[PDB]
Amino acid sequence: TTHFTVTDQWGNVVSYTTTIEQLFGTGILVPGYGLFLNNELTDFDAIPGGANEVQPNKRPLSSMTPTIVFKDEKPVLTVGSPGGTTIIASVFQTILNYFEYGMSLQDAIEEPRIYTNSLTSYRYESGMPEDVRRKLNDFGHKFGSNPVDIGNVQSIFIDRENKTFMGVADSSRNGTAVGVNN
Amino acid sequence: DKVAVGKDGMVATAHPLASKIGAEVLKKGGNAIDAAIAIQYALNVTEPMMSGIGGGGFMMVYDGETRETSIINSRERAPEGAKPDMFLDEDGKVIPFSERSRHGNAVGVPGTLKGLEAAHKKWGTKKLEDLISPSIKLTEEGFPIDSVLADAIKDHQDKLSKTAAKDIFLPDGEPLKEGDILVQKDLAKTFKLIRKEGSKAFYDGEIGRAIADVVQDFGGSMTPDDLSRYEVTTDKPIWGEYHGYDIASMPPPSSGGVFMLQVLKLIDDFHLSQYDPKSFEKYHLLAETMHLSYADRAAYAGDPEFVDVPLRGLLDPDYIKERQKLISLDSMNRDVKEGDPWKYEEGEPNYEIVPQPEDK
Ligand SMILES: [Ca+2]
Ligand SMILES: [Ca+2]
Repeated sequence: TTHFTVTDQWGNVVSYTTTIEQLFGTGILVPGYGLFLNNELTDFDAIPGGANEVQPNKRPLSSMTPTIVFKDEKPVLTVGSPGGTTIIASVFQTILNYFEYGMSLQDAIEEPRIYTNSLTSYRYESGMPEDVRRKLNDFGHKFGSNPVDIGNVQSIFIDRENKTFMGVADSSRNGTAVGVNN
Repeated sequence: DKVAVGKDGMVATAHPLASKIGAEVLKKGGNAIDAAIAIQYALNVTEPMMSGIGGGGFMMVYDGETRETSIINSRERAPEGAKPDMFLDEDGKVIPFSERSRHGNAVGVPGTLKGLEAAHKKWGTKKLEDLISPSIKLTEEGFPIDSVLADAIKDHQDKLSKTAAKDIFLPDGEPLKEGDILVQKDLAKTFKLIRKEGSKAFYDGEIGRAIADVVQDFGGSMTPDDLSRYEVTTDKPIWGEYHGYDIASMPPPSSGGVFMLQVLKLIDDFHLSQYDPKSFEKYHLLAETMHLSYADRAAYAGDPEFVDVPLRGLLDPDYIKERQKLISLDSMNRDVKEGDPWKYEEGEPNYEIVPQPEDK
């Protein structure tokens, strides 16, 4: 996955998450055509019977979460991220940090994220303090000895009172924000 | 260039070269949909491990004219010959993730290309030729690779050595390093083919015939007729309210929008910012909340053309209340089962709840 976003002068807003699944998808390059083929169908459950079972012509469940936030029915913030099932964690934590904590957009994006889908799967980004990780673990959690980067949020703020767009690219990849004047 | 301001447009992407291409589109009078299409092409070339015309995506668009928000869904579909147990072996055991993720059975009919065209017909403003050509040049002439792509090539060198990628990415057997030129002759040709013929060449043409060919070589059942069957869909957002804001996000076949909204709904009443961002209480509460929503995700989420996702129940304020009883600073919750959102919505599920191994 990668996530990008674009705002224009006419007030159109784009928030676009797109992927080939694993890095390089399957790894299969189409001979003589240079393009990588997705392994998107392993987003299906491997064991059938459930909501996300494989079926012909079916779409494998995604976790992609391209989002636009609105105030008084006008768009004010685009959010999205890569990272598989962590994407939910990256987007809600950004939104939590921006709106519940009132951080600046960059602070909201750069704040260490956690992820845990189950009692047997935990991740955290560097910057969780050591003492707090220990106390979480003593309480029953399973945060490991090694931090990992989680997600890669690109986001645009639409500032109407200052008549301006602000874009931010997460430091987890070499993304950039580039603004345009007339 | 991590933060930027602008009066008349803004672009933010994971690659500096795709950001500039995108900016230039807007600078020459293009709209955001024109810029986005060109960006997807640029990223296909500069960040080729992460997305492109061999995959699929969800493109959310707020239309400045009509004030309507819509999603171009190019998510891939299983071929007509996919079977419910195709990732099980002779013995009925799950095939390990690193095998099944490299196999031809893993390849969905790609949609990205049809997504960009649908989006172009509806809002497009510059000719697709102008949008595609900067990526034709990046492919043809090449560019110096960033660290992330370099690390990506190195970390996946084994997968890449067993395919036709060997020559381009592992030249003379070694992974391209940071700063080394990556040239993609064959990718450039495909983009020229699309530039002259459009998506016919992909879904009803030679590019597609080649895709079906390589998929059978690797063991899957995708035919050319899978490729001509495929069309994108268009979705309305799933909407939610948080902290006085309306939020539009992605519905099924993503789990993303509903569970992001559900997490927000569950944590809202805890007024999380009374705790320091790096506090025990915040991390604990988020961890407990996630356990509940991800369990709900494993039980209830799939393609809504085939299965019923209890969207109404999953976000029902009384359901949120019920689940919030399991979220507390008193202890860690060990009862991390999916809840019962069907209680708060009309109907029953049409599927079992099947536990899956955490092998991905
Ligand atoms: Ca608050
Ligand atoms: Ca980070």
